[PDB]
Amino acid sequence: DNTIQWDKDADGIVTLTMDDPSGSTNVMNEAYIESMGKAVDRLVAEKDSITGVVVASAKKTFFAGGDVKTMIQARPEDAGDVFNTVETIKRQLRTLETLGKPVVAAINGAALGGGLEIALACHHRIAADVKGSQLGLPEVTLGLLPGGGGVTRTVRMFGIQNAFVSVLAQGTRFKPAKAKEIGLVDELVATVEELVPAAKAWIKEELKANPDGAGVQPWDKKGYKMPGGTPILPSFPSNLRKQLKGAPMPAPRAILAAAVEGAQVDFDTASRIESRYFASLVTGQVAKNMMQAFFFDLQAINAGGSRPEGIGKTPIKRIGVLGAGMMGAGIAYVSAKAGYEVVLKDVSLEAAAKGKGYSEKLEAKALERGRTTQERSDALLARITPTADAADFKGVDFVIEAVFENQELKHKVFGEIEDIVEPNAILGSNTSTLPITGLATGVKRQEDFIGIHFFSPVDKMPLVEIIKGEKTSDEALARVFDYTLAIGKTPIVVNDSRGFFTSRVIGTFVNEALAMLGEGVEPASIEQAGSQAGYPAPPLQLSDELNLELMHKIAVATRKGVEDAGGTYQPHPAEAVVEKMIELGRSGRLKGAGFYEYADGKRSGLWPGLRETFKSGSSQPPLQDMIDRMLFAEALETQKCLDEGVLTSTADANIGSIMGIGFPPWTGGSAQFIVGYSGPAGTGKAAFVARARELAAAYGDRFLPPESLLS
Ligand SMILES: NC(=O)c1ccc[n+]([C@@H]2O[C@H](COP(=O)([O-])OP(=O)(O)OC[C@H]3O[C@@H](n4cnc5c(N)ncnc54)[C@H](O)[C@@H]3O)[C@@H](O)[C@H]2O)c1
Repeated sequence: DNTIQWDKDADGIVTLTMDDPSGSTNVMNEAYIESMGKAVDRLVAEKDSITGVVVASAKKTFFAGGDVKTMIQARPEDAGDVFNTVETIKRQLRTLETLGKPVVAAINGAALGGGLEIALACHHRIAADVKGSQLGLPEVTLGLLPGGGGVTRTVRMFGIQNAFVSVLAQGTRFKPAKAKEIGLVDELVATVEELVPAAKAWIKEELKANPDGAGVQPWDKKGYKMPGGTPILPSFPSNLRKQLKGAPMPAPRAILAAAVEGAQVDFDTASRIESRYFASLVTGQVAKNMMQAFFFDLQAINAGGSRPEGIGKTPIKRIGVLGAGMMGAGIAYVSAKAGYEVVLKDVSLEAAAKGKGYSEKLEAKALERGRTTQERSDALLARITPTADAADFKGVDFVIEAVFENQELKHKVFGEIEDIVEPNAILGSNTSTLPITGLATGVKRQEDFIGIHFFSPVDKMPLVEIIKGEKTSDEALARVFDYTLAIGKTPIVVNDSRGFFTSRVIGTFVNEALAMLGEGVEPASIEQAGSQAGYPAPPLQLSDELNLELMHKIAVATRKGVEDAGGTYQPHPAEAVVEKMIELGRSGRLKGAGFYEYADGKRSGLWPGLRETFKSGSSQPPLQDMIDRMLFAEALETQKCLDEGVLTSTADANIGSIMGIGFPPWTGGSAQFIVGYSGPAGTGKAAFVARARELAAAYGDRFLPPESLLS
């Protein structure tokens, strides 16, 4: 069905209104391509009676972008048909661009991806200043690239350097004021009522001030020189050139390829180069992994996928944090970012006041960077009130414990506070591994007790792992689910079990690298395989952040938990490496020494005496084997959480692995890595199963795939 209504006044200015009936948002589906074709074909058939075009929308947004439902189904053999589709898109925008008549975009809200590309094919872009309006080309975050002329036009507008670093490489979303300054928007208006009138007025004015250049883009005139001069030069871009190697993620380098190759030719050939690289990424497996995680899975979580279905909102009044530390003091800051009053408690009043001081050091740094205002700085600190008296906790309807990880201590910390807080107060616990059901026995109201696991530093980490105990009510689960969306963080819901999900899966990752070291692998190759696999932090570097002595008793609870069941326990080969590192007095960053040497709180080089300790060099496995040993460990462990019921959806698994433990984004998550694996022996789950058995026959039975993956 049609998606664009045709409006023409007496002056001769046609108004194309993009009103897609099949949804609330205009999106580059097959229906739009049908409409824009017949709408651009009419502007050429009535060329003699039209003196200008206006492109508007009838939604709260302008245009949302490409049809991700169809792009994620694009098989590699569809590469040729995909090339023809985007060519048809750009041919319509190129004809509209060269009518010889002015064309103005009346941007009335969000204009993303395909939407900004439509507006870039215009000669003038008027945008409103409405709260929530965003503009940009964010398809790089999905492993794609601006294929509707976004790459070709932005390079012609700002040159290779500016267009790539600002808009294309990172897919930055802009507010209309920031979009006008960089050159993405030519004029601003107050409200949407005056968007269309200001467009026709600008057309009337341009038709007499620039009667020859009207409708002629700056890069179609005779003497055109691209800004920055026409053209592998990865030295001028910023220090974020780790994405330009294109090794795990091919999208950033492919964009730079289409840009640099498109600057040496004319506009029409530059466009076709853009189309060739677009069909290359779209039909790839990396783009499907990213389309799955950072579009489908994210929206499913922010739409309440894990949240219980029939619970309403319970507004929060006052919050209480039991224990101010690296997490407790950070918990107070993120909560005080919103209008939530925060009461902080610790052992002594100075220990509670010290926790607030750390929250003030972040605001002082933000003032030096001009992030917010001074009146907003004093108002934020006016919501944090540290104390050592429990009477201040009276009136708190949301408790977040963050004391020392001690079971009999947390039963005492709540025993002091459960009678003084509100009868409907949430008894939230922030524990790394202690079972929630074993912690709720210390409070009277077990139905309101719940686990709320943050990640340090709290101000930076966007994930909150909500752990549900056996007694936890679904209403308290929803009240925490809403609190997470209020602090700007993403929630996942986990059933109570030893290791939860985020610490259990990251354990198999750090235990795999420590295993190789005990087997006799060069410590440089372990960090190389980690970096090449796409982990933001190499595993030995991550093993010094998490304390080794903290990881010691993690291996003591598991051993005695299997022996209590009357069975023989099988130790992980990494356990011997930990005990060896503990014998040598190197326990991690906190102690000041670990796999890396540390000085003044910074990370120096790897420990020189490490190679002699583990006879490094005796084991030299293939680099892909090392890469796949760490990835398959997390993917198999994630699968066993879905079997045991620790997780209830792959979307939580995928988003949990990415935003929580640093799983490589190109995999799309630890669950997606099973259905999206690709090796020299195939793609998909069967190929994942075959590769798993290959690693198993060589290294150990821990790589054997569970039954749920077989048939
Ligand atoms: N530290 C992390 O990065 C991290 C990450 C994930 C989970 N966790 C877990 O969540 C919690 C986070 O604590 P942390 O590591 O940020 O803090 P920390 O261990 O550095 O300090 C804990 C604080 O609790 C205070 N405290 C002790 N007894 C108290 C009492 N009776 N009442 C009130 N306060 C008391 C201490 O004085 C101290 O300020 C711990 O349970 C931890 O195991 C920690």
